[PDB]
Amino acid sequence: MNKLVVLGSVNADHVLQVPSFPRPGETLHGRNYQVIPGGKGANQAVAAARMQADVGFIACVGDDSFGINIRESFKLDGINTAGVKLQPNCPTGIAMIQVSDSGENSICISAEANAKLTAAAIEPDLAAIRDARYLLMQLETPLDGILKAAQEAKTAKTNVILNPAPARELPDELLKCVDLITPNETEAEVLTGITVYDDSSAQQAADALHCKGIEIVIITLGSKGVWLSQNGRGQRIPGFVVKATDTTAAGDTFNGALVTGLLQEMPLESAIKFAHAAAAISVTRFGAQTSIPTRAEVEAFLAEHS
Amino acid sequence: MNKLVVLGSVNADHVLQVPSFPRPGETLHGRNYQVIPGGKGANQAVAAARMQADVGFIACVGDDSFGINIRESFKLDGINTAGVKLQPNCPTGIAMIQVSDSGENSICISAEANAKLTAAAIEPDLAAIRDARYLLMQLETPLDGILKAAQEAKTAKTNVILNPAPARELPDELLKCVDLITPNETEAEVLTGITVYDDSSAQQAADALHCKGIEIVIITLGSKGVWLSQNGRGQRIPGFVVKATDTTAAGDTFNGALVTGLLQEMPLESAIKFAHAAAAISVTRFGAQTSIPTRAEVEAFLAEHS
Ligand SMILES: Nc1ncnc2c1ncn2[C@@H]1O[C@H](COP(=O)(O)OP(=O)(O)O)[C@@H](O)[C@H]1O
Ligand SMILES: Nc1ncnc2c1ncn2[C@@H]1O[C@H](COP(=O)(O)OP(=O)(O)O)[C@@H](O)[C@H]1O
Ligand SMILES: Nc1ncnc2c1ncn2[C@@H]1O[C@H](COP(=O)(O)OP(=O)(O)O)[C@@H](O)[C@H]1O
Ligand SMILES: OC[C@H]1O[C@H](O)[C@H](O)[C@@H]1O
Ligand SMILES: [Cs+]
Ligand SMILES: [Cs+]
Repeated sequence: MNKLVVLGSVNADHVLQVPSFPRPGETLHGRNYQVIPGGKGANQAVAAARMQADVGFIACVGDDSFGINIRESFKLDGINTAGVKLQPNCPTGIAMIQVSDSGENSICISAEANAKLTAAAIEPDLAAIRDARYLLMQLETPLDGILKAAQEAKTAKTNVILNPAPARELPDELLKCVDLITPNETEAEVLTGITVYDDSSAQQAADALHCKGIEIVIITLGSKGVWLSQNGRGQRIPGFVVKATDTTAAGDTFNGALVTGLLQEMPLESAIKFAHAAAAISVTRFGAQTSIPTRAEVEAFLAEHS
Repeated sequence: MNKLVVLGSVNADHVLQVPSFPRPGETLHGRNYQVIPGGKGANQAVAAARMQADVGFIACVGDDSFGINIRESFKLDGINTAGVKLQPNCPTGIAMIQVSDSGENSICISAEANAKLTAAAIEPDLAAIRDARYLLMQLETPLDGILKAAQEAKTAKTNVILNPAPARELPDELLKCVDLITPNETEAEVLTGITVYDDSSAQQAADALHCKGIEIVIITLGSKGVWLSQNGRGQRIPGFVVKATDTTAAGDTFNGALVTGLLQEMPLESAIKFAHAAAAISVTRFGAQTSIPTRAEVEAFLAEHS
């Protein structure tokens, strides 16, 4: 029984660099086309697995070549893929990601196989959720699946970490089941209404989540580190200073590394700093999973930062 | 030896249906992810083939499963794929395509294997070009290769029809060997500077190209049909009005049909009218080659319309 169970999405990132932002009409010449394994659930389970967590993964992929292959690849990564279903006659979820040389990114996502991860779909996964010490989830799969998983986890005294990404609002009923939540600045706002300008707001944002029943709130702040509140007692834990070139799986990495630290009986504060280190590395590399570091790369990183 | 030689591109079309077109800093949600036989070169060769032209295709495909597979498919449409090269360790040209409800599309292409259709690369194809009476090309393959073809055509009584798509500027050495050019409105603008907004501007653009050596100009105007000019004598030839499902390959289908009609001794005006019918049927259907009509379909449509 995996001590960590990650539930979440799988995309194929079709990345293309384009000179201008895409507009309808004339065929625009792109370049450096790649298909990168992505998806917030996949990226986080890959994060944890690469941080050597005892991790199983609940997800829905397609029966295209990509879905068939990425499942095998997860195995190679050390992820228990028992909970990874292949959806008949569905492509795998895809992100059509056009990186514009003029900075501004064009993103077109289609759920595809991901829309299939329903509360009923995860039924055989429930037991793995009960036996886990931690359940990690995001929001790139249907809500009923996410909610069903958290509920199962509360009664089993499994700890529930929710990375509320991508940004979307959530019912009290799910928040109440979440032991630890890790929104970024955008997502805390969406979830609370409270926009996070500084410590005061971050703490109000946090307290709003504490009142939704979430003991621990971690608001990731981009380069500003993290705002950690545990039972009202808040504090900013800063991250590392790196030349950021792509932050695509940054948040995915942080959550994977964070939960792996806690499973190693790290104090929360230390687990967090550890996760900072992993995510920092990732923000320095291109693409989703292509940027997610190993435990070795992290220890190496931490050593080099003294 | 084929009477018509089409030289141009092959792409896998990665196609998403979108509610609308994406705003710069925002995540579009798409659907019906599909990978579709495409590329202007293939589209027009497929179009001429289906119009029962005697057509050989000069193109480059990759050695991925897609390129191997599509080249075979070309045979099934009666295309002589002798000149269709398989390029090792290169994926096939791709297009990332979003099609909205309106039938509008944004297309981003990645050349990939198409970048291998060089002048040197088409050396074995020069005989087919000389022995043809018609050479039809577009612009998704290297310019040096397009140029070379146009030149070998003129030495051996071979009419050149250039379809200057996607929009880019062309050297005069190319244009003066073009017997008949078929820009859309964006391309006409890019080629002459003269935006085409009406009858007069349509003629300004056209005579610009006549002073580039091109005897016959055809400016396509979407649903407004085309503008036809034979040495300073322009006129608008209306297309047929259809509801647009997807307009990906309307112009490709038009070019394919047009050249075939001409080839089969339809007077210039009849060939255009013929081509209009093919293209109008095509904009009613989804995806690139998936939408290209049969000859019987076009006759039927022509018998209906009339
Ligand atoms: N706007 C987006 N840009 C890039 N990837 C996205 C986006 N939205 C969802 N994804 C999916 O989730 C993963 C990236 O995480 P994300 O949180 O979007 O990064 P960011 O820090 O830019 O918000 C990718 O693998 C991709 O498949
Ligand atoms: N520019 C950066 N420099 C260093 N670390 C970063 C940077 N951006 C993100 N991080 C790290 O990535 C983690 C993810 O947080 P955040 O960037 O808010 O998520 P997301 O990028 O998904 O919005 C942060 O807690 C931090 O550890
Ligand atoms: N909405 C439409 N209805 C009918 N025919 C069309 C339509 N759009 C394009 N065509 C046909 O395709 C040819 C060129 O169209 P094009 O300029 O490429 O339009 P678009 O770029 O919007 O597809 C014309 O011959 C015309 O017959
Ligand atoms: O003309 C439409 C075609 O142009 C682009 O090259 C795409 O592949 C698409 O299929
Ligand atoms: Cs990254
Ligand atoms: Cs079409």
